[PDB]
Amino acid sequence: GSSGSSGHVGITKRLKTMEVLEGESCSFECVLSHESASDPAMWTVGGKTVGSSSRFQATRQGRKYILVVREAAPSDAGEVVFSVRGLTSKASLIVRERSGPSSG
Repeated sequence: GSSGSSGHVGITKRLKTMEVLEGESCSFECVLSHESASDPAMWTVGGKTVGSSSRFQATRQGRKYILVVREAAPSDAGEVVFSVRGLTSKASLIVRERSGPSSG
């Protein structure tokens, strides 16, 4: 019949602000209108490339992505970005120095 598609794809769930305590683990969430399989996804936290790494394990679930961050530091805190097949997002990361008499 008729092959082809006009509908486009975009980010329906733009990143969000994530606040954590210096020395914690934060997992950002990002969903794309489509599975965006054609082209791979990238993860840039603070302003560097992490993608696949021991510390940063950017997992993938169907049409969703979960970037896990280990050993969260105050420096990294700044502005997160997520690019994919061209698209791009932005967010803010907060890291408050540890507190409390307790130890860990």
